[PDB]
Amino acid sequence: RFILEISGDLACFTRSELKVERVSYPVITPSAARNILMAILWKPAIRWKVLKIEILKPIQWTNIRRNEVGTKMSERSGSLYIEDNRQQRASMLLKDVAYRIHADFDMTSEAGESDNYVKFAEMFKRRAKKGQYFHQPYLGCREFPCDFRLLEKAEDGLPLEDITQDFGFMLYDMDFSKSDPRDSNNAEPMFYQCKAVNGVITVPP
Amino acid sequence: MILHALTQYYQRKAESDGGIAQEGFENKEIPFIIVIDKQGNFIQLEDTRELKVKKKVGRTFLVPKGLGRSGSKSYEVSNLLWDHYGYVLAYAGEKGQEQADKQHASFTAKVNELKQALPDDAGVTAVAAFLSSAEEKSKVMQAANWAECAKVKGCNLSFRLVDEAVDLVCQSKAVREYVSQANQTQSDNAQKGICLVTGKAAPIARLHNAVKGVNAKPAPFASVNLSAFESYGKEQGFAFPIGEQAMFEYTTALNTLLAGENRFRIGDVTTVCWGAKRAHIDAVKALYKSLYNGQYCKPDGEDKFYLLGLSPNSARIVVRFWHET
Amino acid sequence: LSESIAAWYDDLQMVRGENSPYPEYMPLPRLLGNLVLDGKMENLPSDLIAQITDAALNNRVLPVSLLQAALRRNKAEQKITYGRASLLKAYINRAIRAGRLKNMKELTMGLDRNRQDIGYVLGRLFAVLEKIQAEANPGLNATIADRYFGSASSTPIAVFGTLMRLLPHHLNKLEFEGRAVQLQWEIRQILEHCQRFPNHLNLEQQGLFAIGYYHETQFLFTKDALKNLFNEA
Amino acid sequence: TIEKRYDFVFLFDVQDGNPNGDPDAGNLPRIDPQTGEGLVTDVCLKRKVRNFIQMTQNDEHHDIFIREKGILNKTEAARQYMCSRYYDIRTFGAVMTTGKNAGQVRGPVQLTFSRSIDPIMTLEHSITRMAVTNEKDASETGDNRTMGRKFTVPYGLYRCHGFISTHFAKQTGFSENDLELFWQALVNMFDHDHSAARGQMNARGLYVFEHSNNLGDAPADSLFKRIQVVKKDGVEVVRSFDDYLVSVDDKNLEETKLLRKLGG
Amino acid sequence: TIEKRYDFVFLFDVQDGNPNGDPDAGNLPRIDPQTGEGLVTDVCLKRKVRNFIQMTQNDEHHDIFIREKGILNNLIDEAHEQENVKGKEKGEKTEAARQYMCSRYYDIRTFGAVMTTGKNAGQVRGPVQLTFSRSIDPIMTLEHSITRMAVTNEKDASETGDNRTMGRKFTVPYGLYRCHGFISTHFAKQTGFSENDLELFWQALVNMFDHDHSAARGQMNARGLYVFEHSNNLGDAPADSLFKRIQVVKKDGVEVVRSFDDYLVSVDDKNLEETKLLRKLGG
Amino acid sequence: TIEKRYDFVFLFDVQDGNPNGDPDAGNLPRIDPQTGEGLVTDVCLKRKVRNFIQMTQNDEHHDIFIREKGILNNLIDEAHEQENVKGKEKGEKTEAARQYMCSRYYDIRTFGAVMTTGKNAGQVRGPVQLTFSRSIDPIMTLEHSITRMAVTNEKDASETGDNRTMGRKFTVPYGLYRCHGFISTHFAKQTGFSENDLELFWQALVNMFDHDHSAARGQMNARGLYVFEHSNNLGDAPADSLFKRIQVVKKDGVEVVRSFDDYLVSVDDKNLEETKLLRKLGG
Amino acid sequence: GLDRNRQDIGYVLGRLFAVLEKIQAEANPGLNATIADRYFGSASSTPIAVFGTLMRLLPHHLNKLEFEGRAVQLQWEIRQILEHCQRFPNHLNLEQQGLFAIGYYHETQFLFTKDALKNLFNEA
Repeated sequence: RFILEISGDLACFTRSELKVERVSYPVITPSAARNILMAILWKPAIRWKVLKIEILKPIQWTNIRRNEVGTKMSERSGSLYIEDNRQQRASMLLKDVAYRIHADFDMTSEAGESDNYVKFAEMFKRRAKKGQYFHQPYLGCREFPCDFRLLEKAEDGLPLEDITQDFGFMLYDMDFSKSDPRDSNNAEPMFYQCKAVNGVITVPP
Repeated sequence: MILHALTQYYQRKAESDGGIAQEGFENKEIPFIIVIDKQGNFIQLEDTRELKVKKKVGRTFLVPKGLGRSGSKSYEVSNLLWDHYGYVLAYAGEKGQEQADKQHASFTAKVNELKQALPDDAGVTAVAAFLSSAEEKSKVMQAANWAECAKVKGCNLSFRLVDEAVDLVCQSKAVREYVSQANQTQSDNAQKGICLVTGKAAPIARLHNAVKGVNAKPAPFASVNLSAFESYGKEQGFAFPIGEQAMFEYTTALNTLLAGENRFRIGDVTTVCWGAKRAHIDAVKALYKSLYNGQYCKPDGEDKFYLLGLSPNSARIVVRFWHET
Repeated sequence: LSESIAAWYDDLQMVRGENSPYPEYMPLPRLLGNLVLDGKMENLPSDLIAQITDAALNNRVLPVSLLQAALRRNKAEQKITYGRASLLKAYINRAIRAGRLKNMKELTMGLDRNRQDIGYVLGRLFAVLEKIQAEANPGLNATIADRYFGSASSTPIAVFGTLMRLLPHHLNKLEFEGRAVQLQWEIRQILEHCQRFPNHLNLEQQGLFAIGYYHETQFLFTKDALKNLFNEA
Repeated sequence: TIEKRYDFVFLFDVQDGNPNGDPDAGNLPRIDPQTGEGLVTDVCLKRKVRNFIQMTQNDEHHDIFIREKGILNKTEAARQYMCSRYYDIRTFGAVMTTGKNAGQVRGPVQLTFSRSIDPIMTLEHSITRMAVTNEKDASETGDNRTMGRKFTVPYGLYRCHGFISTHFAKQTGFSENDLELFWQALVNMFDHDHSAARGQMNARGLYVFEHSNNLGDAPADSLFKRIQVVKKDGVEVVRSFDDYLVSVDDKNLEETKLLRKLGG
Repeated sequence: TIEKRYDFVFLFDVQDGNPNGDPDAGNLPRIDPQTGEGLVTDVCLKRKVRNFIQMTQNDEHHDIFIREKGILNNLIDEAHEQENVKGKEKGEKTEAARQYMCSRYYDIRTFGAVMTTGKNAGQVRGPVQLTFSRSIDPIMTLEHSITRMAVTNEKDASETGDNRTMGRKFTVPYGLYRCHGFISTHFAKQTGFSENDLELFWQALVNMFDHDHSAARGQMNARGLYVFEHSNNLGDAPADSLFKRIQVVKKDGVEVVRSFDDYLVSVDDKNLEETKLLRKLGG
Repeated sequence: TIEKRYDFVFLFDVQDGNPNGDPDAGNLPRIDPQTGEGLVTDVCLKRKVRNFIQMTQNDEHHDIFIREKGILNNLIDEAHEQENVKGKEKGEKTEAARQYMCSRYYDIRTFGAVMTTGKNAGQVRGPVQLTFSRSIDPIMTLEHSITRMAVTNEKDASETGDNRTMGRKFTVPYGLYRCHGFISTHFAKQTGFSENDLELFWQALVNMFDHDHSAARGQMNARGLYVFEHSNNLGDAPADSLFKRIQVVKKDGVEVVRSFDDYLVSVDDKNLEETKLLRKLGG
Repeated sequence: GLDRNRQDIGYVLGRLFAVLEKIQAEANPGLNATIADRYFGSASSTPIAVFGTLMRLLPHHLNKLEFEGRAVQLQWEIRQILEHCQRFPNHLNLEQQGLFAIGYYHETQFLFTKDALKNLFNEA
């Protein structure tokens, strides 16, 4: 078990139902937390798994529209010209976000020789207490920072003290079972949370 | 919560009997309606317009949904018993012929195959013999109120037999079974999952239904119309793992709650406010009823839910309103 | 959710003077369309008119773009009628009740004869100036508002330093000394609550300016409340 | 190929124009609907970097791929060719139709949504045009007019964060020359690109911190809390740089980190 | 086609009138609602340059684009019947029309023109680009209203006594504005901004407030124009470091300003001799 | 039409009288509340020139725009009722009506007028553009008052026979106001300001107060009129390099001015004979 | 709301103009215009050209008064106000214009009060 105080400027957890309009999630997506944990420290033997999702700041939705292109880069066309395929998509942001997520790690099948638990635990602890990471984490989109800090129990306040409202179906994690390494085709299943008296809990498959 | 609550309140309103679709239907505005007899023969060109200060395209009727016609090949879609104004008479105002003849050919082939798949149904015989007689379509143009149909875009020409005057050609006790069977057979043999707002089976839905109510033309809501918005190369389909049933449900809900009493223009935008009922808020729905009468009180019945707000753009829809509290 | 609707509609009731063609509860479509340039087509349908619901009916705070567009439309039309003043009040009391503004108190449904603020007394001064000028000259093709509203809400010193030379002459142009002394007592009681004209009005003063302007305009356009207030001097 | 991590904060001020408009509501500058500070996106910074790279090169080994129409108009082998050719591939990663991880690469250069410190006031002056674009309703014999609106900012100071790691530069090919070109662009990307809407945008402080380790021996929170940009004492509202106050903290990063001031 | 980057600071002064009337507040000079300093739009300077060129040039290969008289669509459609009537394909006819306009129009080569409102005929980014001009001190708006002894049409104020229709024609006692402008190199390459157009733009910025006058703008003058030219198409120093080196300030014996004698200028031609060229055309 | 652009500075001394009273401030002369300097609108000078031309001309092809007796819509309809009624097409009929008004009406050829309220007829500009007058030294107005022995109506009277309505008459002790005016060339070619109109305007500028005298106008006189004429249509010299050559200031131990002897004026005519001509008409 | 110890030229100028207008209004009963309705155009712009003549004519207004104790109290308050003024500058700032207007209106509101000036003079 590890407590991560993920907090940055804004957030934009793009949902799976509305992919054209990057609407942000009310909290931190479990897939986003897994990607953050992989960007902080990951090896072809570890498997980051989220457990408890917590909230530390009230929701502040800001209407922001992003202007993108509608053509992918390839070896066929040399240039794309964004002025031709300009699309004014939506990307609602969440001003001032903070999450003290509780997540640990397990083991995979392609470990081999480096399959230690305490070694990876102390490595992640040192990386969180010193500032080492393979890539800067993202809060739904690679445009906001994540001032992660290894906490011991509780160090910040939460606004959701009592029962508020459930978020319904949330994107858990993409199915990586029936997929070769460096996958390119899978699904995105969702799941139900529980009671929101201080966040949401992620039920493992 | 964005699309899950839509299906939730759609299923809630479906069991309350309030004029809503039921597997393969949609409330679409039909301007001029061509009333005929039992075996063809153009009888009259009825019109049910005259609503508010703006003359709309008639009154809303429950007709089977379509697969969208936005694109270059708008004639290969082949709708059921209703489409555009040029899909029956094969005449266009600004588009000309050529493309209008193929649309009429596809329409008559579809109605012929529907009559062959479902014989002895009265309503299908009229629509099958009217498009193949090649003699009443010219008399339809030489009617009384035909000059007011080619002056506006998006005209819908529907059919209706006699001996009813209350039941449309697509509402008789014969085509509803085929419509319900088509949604449980054609839209259930694609993929296996995984769904989103339901979590069960529900195959992957392709080409979302066009939502009409905010743009001058019917445009889809959540549909990647290009290629730089897909996930891992889904090519319009697997990017949003939403089932066909839930897609139809939320599209029909958005189409119904954008023309009735829940439709109000905030400002260069057409949104809709409704509660969880178990709505009757009597504060936001009556935005432009009269002169804002005294209705806000404390009836110890403040419902929850949120306020969904859709807005037009350049090709798709943008969601701006998002607040649960 | 109905409590938010109630807390948004109860404060919407302005003073509303007599002979007003607008009701006490202006519809939201026209209220949000009064912020356009010229027609209901070109506006800001997101951070402005498409956010009043999320800001009021959901117990939230108003953005700063609201105040920006409000002052822009105030300096555009050079006047405030029943179509803009009902939106500036949703920033002061909605922020003081939660906690995001500063230290000043909220407002009221009537004309507050105290407060001891900056924008409110300045707006009331501008409104009584406009009313005195309107009572002086009958046919007015352009009032002092249409000339000084380019900086009445921004830099009050750049407009009130030149407006004090026209007010005594406008009062002398009147055909009645009783009404003149009544307006003098009223503007004296208005500007008594002030302290000094600042160099520039901050973001928490343009809304107060518009609110005070509309309140004083509708109060002096009632019937004979000015003489009744002057009788107890 | 670089071997050290670079964490930089870039302070840029727009003087008379729109730093970043809101596509949601017309074209008003991006501002926070809560604290009032400007929320300038990093896509404008990326566009400025691309334009500066196109200007200062105009040749091979430094192409833009995603260029502008109004400015100029097996797997590992193709990826290596795209990296060695286009500079945007080494900058913001590689994204083609084919590849390993679904043909996607993050990239070393990763900017941040610029957030202001003081609440600014967007000036929306609805100007009028003495002509007509098309055959609208106002294009009659009376007065061919098309009244619009101009959005400007009196003084908007924003701070953009950026992190460049050598782990991604080893695969994308971001060498020391590429880093020097990126710095030279960041110094004058707003000076080489101007318009009637963006106006005048200048630089203030390019505070860079180079770490000895390949992953970074210092968190980002302490690095952000070190450089403090606040207001003065008697200054009420912003107007120019003489009203702000920037305070650095070079007494704690003198152990292993190296400080660089390529702007002020 | 020029090969160097140019950064020009234009310090001018208006003695009377409105440098840029605001459509919102009638015709008031757009002062900053943050401290009271004026802000002149760049479109005003562009139109003044256009008027000066029309007064001086008005010939071939140097258009200006009309204003009120004459619809812009008449010229938009006319530009298509030149060297690309049909033998260019719609996929690239926009670039050909843009090049033709750059070779024909002068305002397009200096700034540009929007034609994508119906038929895409070009989209020049804009080499020479100017910003809004700020002031050092908060100008004090005078606001001098005016009246008329008669009425134009048949308004309600047209009685038997005297139809007094009033007007609002504001003025400024003294306003020292400091505009900034930038000319790159790639945009001049893609358009064709040669040295002749550069010298014409310099002469326009030197003299334009004296050739284009009216009743609302009053008296607008020009004081100085400090231009920094880079040694190539690079940037050896930021624009803020080079603009603040030549700074103006208020007088140390008075607060209000009424003429150029109430200001003090200061230059610094010491560290500017690296790889830059300093020129002064206005003063 | 003329082919040169003229820039004339006119310094006139108003002795005891109101030159241009403030409208919203009753009738006191417009002054600067930030320094105490005097101000005079250019529209007052335009009206004085119009009155002088009306007193001198009184002939055909030189309309002066009548007083209140006659709605301007009637004059607009009379100008339209000519050779451009219907068969002319409004597109160029507007310009034809503008040309007819410039050839007939003198106010439109000199300054200009608006003819787009009721019936449109184009938007002319005008070559002659005047600016607001400014006082060198801060004037100290007196603001006098008078009294009438009779009363207007019975409401403003007394209760028996003591008829008195007081009075007011704001006057100036002394004021040397300097104004600037510009005559272009492109607008002159569009209107029709030839040499005859130029000579008429010069006569008006050298004699404008001596003809248009009023009870509140006072003893206004003209002191100096210095005109700079350029040999070409381009910008030979900026306005600041030519207006500062006519330096006006106060004397030694003179706190308040009374006549022209206390105002030290110096014309710097040493470096301007390169391509510019100077003429002292009023001086 | 009146600051007696402002130590600013604008406030004392405003209070002086206010008490001058008050004496002018109290001099004659039935009047049509006061000194503020004629001299305000240059009262704050050129104070030396307005206040001088105002307080030079003020002896005649005091002679045309009715009560002597009221005139004594008015002169005492005028001197107490001018205590915070050392000279009359010919040029005034915009902030000084605003301070002048504020002080003038505050002094008018304070003087129009029934029981106030007498209570202030009681502690002299």
